[PDB]
Amino acid sequence: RLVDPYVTYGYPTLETVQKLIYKRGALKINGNRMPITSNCMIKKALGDKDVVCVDDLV
Amino acid sequence: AIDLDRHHVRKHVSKTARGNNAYMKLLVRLYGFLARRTQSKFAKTILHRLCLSRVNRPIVSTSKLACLMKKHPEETAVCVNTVTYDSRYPVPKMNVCALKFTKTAEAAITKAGGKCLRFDELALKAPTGRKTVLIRGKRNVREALKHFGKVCAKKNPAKQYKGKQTK
Amino acid sequence: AMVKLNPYAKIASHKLAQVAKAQAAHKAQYAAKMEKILAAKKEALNQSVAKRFGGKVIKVKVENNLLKATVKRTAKQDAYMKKYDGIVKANAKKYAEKIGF
RNA sequence: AAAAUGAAGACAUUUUAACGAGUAAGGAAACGAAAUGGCGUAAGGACAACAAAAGUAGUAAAGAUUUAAAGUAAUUUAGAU
RNA sequence: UUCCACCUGAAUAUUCCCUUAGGAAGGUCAAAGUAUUAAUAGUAUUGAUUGGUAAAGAUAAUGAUUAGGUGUAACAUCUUGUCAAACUAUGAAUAAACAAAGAAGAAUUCUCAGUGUUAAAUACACUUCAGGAAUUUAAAUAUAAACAUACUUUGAAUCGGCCAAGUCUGGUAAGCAGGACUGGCGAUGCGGGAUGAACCGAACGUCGAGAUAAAGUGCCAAA
RNA sequence: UAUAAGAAAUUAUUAAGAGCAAGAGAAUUAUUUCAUUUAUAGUGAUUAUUAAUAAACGAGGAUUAGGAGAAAUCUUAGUAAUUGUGAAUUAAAAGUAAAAAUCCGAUAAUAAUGGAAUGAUAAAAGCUAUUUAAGGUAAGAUUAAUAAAUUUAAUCCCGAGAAUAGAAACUCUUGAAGAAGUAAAUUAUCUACCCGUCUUGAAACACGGACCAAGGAGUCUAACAUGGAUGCGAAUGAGAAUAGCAGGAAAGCUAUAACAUGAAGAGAAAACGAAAAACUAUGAGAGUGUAGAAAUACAUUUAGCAAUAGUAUCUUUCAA
Repeated sequence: RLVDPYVTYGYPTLETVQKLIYKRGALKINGNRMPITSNCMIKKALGDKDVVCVDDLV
Repeated sequence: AIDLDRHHVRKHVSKTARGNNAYMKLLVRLYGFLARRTQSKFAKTILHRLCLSRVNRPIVSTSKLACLMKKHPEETAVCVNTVTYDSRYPVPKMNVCALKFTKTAEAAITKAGGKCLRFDELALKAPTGRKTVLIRGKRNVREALKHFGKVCAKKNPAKQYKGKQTK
Repeated sequence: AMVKLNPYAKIASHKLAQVAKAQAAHKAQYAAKMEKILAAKKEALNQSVAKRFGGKVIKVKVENNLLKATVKRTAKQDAYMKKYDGIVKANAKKYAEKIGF
């Protein structure tokens, strides 16, 4: 609310979360903003958090 | 534009030997190779200390080595700096690896049964570092550090660079 | 690139392929049902447009059962359809009462 | 910036990611993964055809005028007169 | 006050001056050089507070002020209308400073010493919750943060500023003088407001294709 | 030195011939995107089937003389109480409650077809076919019980993984009679205020500047400090004067050496002159074990440098 004049927001649906991650998804790996290309890179970063592919991410 | 906190500037860490010394340039190449391949934190430490400036590589006398190796009999002292000789006190038997050894320090170390080693033999014998003691000399003993600050201060006054009419 | 990231997409694609074909066939059959239902409606209207035809011959009142059944149902289904109509009217009265305050 | 490679290749290496406005002002030289990178003027010490004639030059120097090429640019290179 | 590209990038507070067109301490800034680092916060939430501003009040204290009853002009007393930068009971919003587990991430049990307090202590205080040994243990709001964080040294320039406003004071007022908070211009180009230092959108390596912002769609002028 | 690779040249035929560059396509595609078309699990409204009550509303009633409409057959016009419409409601018929169209909502997506900017050309975790079978959560289909159901059971279907095998290397136009690109001059559209300086602010009605060439302004000596490179290191310098050497030399080399700075600090000075062979906290590093399993992540043993802070002890001082 304090930053209202500078942002817009709302409640995303499942499709919005799917399309946002699938098209604009990227992970911070070793200080680098590497886009999502495979499930192997997702497992290397967030595997310890029981997230191995792009669907647990969603 | 993007609202960044600060822009990218060079990190103030040295990554190579300073100066044009051909032998120090190769030692950084040697330990830069070992640190990357063996992935030992010992080689990363030696490589980091090889790139320090001369004022950040303070000397270590033989008396400091004598005290620090009393309970490390079959060990090797590893100081990335010149090793000077404390003529006031005797030199026991011990193995020292250093960039440089004072002529009188090397004679005293060898006469006691010890060995003065360089950083190429240490990497050959103990590349990852197994029976080594890492030592660095004191940095706050520099007489330049006494004049840093304000001498009018109430807590930690400076030392008033001498000059005209100094009483 | 979808399959490399979401290997489950092959299963989901086949399911969507099934549903699209099944819905099209379901739509095709229902379209046929309305064609004869509308045709049955048409013939009743043409039959009852004879009301235009004419000793005080007054007030053509038209037959009440001119529409004919096109799909046959069992006794339970015929009884359930009347019950379903009563349910629908109750909800319409229920929604209208709430909105009308 | 981080990884990888590294006695000489070469374009001051390879990959990936982020970033690039600016008065006053600061960033000397050297530093193989280089603690910014370079252009120009003049003089001094060297180097310049590796097999015993070793940079260019009366088969036309420097300079001048233009024409083209290389460089983000400072500038350089070559042709013709 | 004499060459190029690249990177970072200010200032008008505070103290002293025979000081007011100037200096020094200091803030902002750059470059060098470090440290595995009790050394993150221009934020919100929860908890315990602090304040006296806006508001409010006016037979609630101080002061100002119109009128009407009742009792003995006046004085009491009950009402009534209107007030305060140098009045106040009460008192926000925005704020300020704490805590939300660093003698180094907890806790418990056993053992336990030196001084002193104490009537004496086995209580208590400080001593790495002196010290020592076992067992358990990574938990204790949200969010962000390793090219994080903490800096050290050396030094430049600057301390004529100006503008805006759901702000204030002096003034009849001013494109006037002076302030509180923030954003700007100075130092800044670009799209729009015909024109414009400051307005609105948005900040800039060289380009291509697209969706856009402010704002526009009769012609000049794209729609 | 063994092996395909098999270059050049040569022979018979013709669907009979370069390189490079620009442009237009073909087949299959990567990132971004334009246009058109296509379904969006609304129980929303309408889309002739009959009849009744209506809350409201105005008008109308009971002979062809003159016409309108229609090939209708049936209506319309005008010169004392039957009837016309109708929001809403209701019965029966039809209807398993998904057709098409419009409006109101809801969303914006799968896909198909044409392009555009920057590319690529190769086989696929391509795709296609054949096998067994995880799966299909309203909705893959049909059935049956019922039912305001993303409730149940049955058999038909399709089918992910995996295993077995396959299918892509192309046309045209232009160019030494000058391609693509580049430069110069002109035209056209858009675009462009005078540089330097002081200044809050100059294109300024602020100052300097008519034009060109050459000259032209942070330098040298000395003291201190910080810092980057270098030598030696309790020492360093001794190119202090100076004295020697070879060579002839403003160069070079050599001289147990005065002194400078430092190794000890405090005090005005007289007078003095540093250990409990230290302690505490955090901290650099080195080993093992296990597991994930690719790197790596936890447990455990040891070590305690630098730095910071704090302690005892010691020197001098009125005072640390």
